[PDB]
Amino acid sequence: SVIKSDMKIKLRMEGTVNGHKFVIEGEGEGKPYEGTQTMNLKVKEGAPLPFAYDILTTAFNRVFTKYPKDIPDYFKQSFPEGYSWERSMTFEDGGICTATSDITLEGDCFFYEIRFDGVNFPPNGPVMQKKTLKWEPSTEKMYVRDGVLMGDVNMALLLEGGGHYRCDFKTTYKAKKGVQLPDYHFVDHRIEILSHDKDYNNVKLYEHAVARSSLLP
Amino acid sequence: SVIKSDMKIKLRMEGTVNGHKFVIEGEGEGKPYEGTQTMNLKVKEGAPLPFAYDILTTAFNRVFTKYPKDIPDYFKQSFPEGYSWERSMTFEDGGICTATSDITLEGDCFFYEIRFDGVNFPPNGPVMQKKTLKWEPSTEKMYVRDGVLMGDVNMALLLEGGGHYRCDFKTTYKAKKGVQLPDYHFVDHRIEILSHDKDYNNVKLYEHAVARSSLLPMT
Amino acid sequence: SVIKSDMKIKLRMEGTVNGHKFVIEGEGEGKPYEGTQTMNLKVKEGAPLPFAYDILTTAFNRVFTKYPKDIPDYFKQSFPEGYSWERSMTFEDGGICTATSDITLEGDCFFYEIRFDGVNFPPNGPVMQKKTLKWEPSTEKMYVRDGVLMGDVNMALLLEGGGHYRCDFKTTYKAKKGVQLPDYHFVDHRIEILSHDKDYNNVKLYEHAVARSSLLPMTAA
Amino acid sequence: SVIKSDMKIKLRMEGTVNGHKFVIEGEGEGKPYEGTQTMNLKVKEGAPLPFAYDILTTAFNRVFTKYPKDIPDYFKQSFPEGYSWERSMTFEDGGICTATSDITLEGDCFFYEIRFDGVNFPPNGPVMQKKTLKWEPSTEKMYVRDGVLMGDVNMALLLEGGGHYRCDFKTTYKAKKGVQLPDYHFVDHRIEILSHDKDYNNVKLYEHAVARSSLLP
Ligand SMILES: [Mg+2]
Repeated sequence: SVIKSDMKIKLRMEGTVNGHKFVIEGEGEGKPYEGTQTMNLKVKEGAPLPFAYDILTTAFNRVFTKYPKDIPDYFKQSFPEGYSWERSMTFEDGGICTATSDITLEGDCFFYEIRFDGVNFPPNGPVMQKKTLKWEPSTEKMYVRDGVLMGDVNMALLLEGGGHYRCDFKTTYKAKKGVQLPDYHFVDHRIEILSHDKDYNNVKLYEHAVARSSLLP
Repeated sequence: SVIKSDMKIKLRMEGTVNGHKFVIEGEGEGKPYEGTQTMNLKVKEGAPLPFAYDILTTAFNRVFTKYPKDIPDYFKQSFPEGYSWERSMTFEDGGICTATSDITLEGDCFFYEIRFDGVNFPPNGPVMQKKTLKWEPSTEKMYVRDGVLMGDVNMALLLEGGGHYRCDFKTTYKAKKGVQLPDYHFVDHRIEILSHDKDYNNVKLYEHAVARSSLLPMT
Repeated sequence: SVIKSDMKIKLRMEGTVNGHKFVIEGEGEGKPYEGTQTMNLKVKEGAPLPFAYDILTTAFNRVFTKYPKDIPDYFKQSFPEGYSWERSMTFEDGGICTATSDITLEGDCFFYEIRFDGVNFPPNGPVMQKKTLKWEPSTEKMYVRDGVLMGDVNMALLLEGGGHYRCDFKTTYKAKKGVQLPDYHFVDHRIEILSHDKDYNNVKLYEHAVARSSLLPMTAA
Repeated sequence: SVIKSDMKIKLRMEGTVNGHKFVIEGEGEGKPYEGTQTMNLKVKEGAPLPFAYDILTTAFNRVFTKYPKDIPDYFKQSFPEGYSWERSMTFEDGGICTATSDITLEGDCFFYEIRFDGVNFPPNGPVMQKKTLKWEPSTEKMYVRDGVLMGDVNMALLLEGGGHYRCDFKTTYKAKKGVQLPDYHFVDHRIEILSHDKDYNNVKLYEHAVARSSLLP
């Protein structure tokens, strides 16, 4: 395969949140077969970001997912050609984000071209007031729909004041060639900001993801 | 505990779907600490049901969930007084159900009084055309909200033609006495109709549920 | 037809809101061709109701709508056989209600058999804390879907401290015989509680409703 | 007033739908106090557009709304400084769009900078299969929320062969400076494509919009 034990990542995101423009670039590396990865992200335009950086992090590649032998791996099979994805993020207080990403591979390095746009966040809500601490770990439900792979996941941001703030993700993952389609299955995730500086101009970001069937008979 | 290794279940559900009235009664048993249970369900009014039986099954008790010792068990803690739950089920084609249940305990038997109402199902959709095969297994996200326990789950019905039909559950679980609240956690489920007669006047239904933290290591 | 200029109403609602059971019976009258009606409602069980009465009022009959002659009147055409409706009410804070009504006619009097169930209202929200003042007037968008009539309306409750609390209605209206179906149109409403007693055991309720096309002219050459 | 009886319009939209990039430029004119306007739109990049042009048209300025004297006009009051808006468009089959516009005034001419992104449209649905005929006329519900103006509208596209395809709009309108805020009210609209060429590289577009209270005593 062109997917090796260790692979590098480069990316650029451009976007808006509540009309505020920004650009972020990143570089990282990961272990596609272990489902782990780390990257460093740098704000290039739009500092200081006026919103919770956490809304961005899941937009910064299901290639980095440990897939068991008995579940077809839609993402790794898609290379060398690659894949794109499209996502809606519906927050419980009316905020809506769309995001798209085009994922290509050159040599040992993936490149992501990412667009992110967020609208209708309440001005005193947790996103515009930067009151989030982290996403909780999650379980994404993966199923085929109209020839492509869909993923839906109930996400939750733990808040400073205590309690959680909910967001529902719907993602369409689109391979650029024929791949073996998996049956309905699950991808468990844990994403974390490992470190960051004031105003999140520099962020180190980590994700662990593992695919599985039900644990139950 | 008043909750023993083996417990019985008695229930009654009254409801409507697409304006069609029905009553179902049930009796069963399970193992609260294993997270398993089986029951037999009988349609008493409204036979033959004109909609997919699968929309009802998850309304027919989180007491039947294996909880590890390091996650507080909101449900078992609530007894003998017990608890109620409230649920919305939002289907991707505009169909919406509400369901409520009040769960009490007398001796070795739980009793559920269930209400179920479904509206705005498309006439040619998989519910009214009875084109569902089963629910997929699931993972429900449990979290405290305004002093009680909430659960959200992305559910999917596998269809006869292949492909899936999606529904989003939001449930509030309300203990009738103060209990130790758990941190954010997960409940994995598998619900299965084991057997049924031609028009689902008789149904044997099984659920296995286990609570957990993330399977992924911390850091 | 069997729809007269003055007609009577009787009803019974049974329901729950956040698990609290109640029963309400009503009697009233209205003018089907004017789109106006008034009724008196009495709590029979569940008093004092622990939630905002306003969430129930739109459940307490589109026969009471003034329809111009050039828009087919789905509702009046459905009698004598009648019709039923099904509704979801999705509030912006996660509260959700379902409501169903079977509407029959005997002599000069309609009877409505109504079910109403509301779940997941936040305990400190405006519904459970009774902080609503009224519904704003509205415009419902009416369109045929799969052989029956659907109505979607963006509704808003005016709140005590100022500001609004939003709810989206989707209603399916189902005639019990074949009727002439209308093109896409609008129904304007204003529903108001005219009077009530302390705990809303006795409520007098009014609705005015008028159907129309767009007020804006069609494009021409 | 800097808002005159006749005013001009110039705009640029950049965006994506289903991952497909495009750029459209427009010029027009209208009558702010009468609530009418017409414009000509040209596809600059991304031709031929692979999706229903109708999804774009409501993104191409509530300044063009007839306002009665007894309802504060949030939009005309915002000039000369101007205003922005943010919108989510939630279609009944899972397609979701975000759009944002920044609206400025130079001389007799309004300038819009528009971004539009649409995701998760089903490949055989009416948007990707171009089965839409027009938007129906509508009534938008306008209300203050957290100090800015919100508009929610139930929209419907008339489809080929009959029937409708529904979309729910939520828009936040944000004046750059403080303006007198209006009570709950309504804006009626009718938007129409007057003419277009093969693949909609050139489109002439019209809207009429009038604000009002309820017609019922
Ligand atoms: Mg407000």
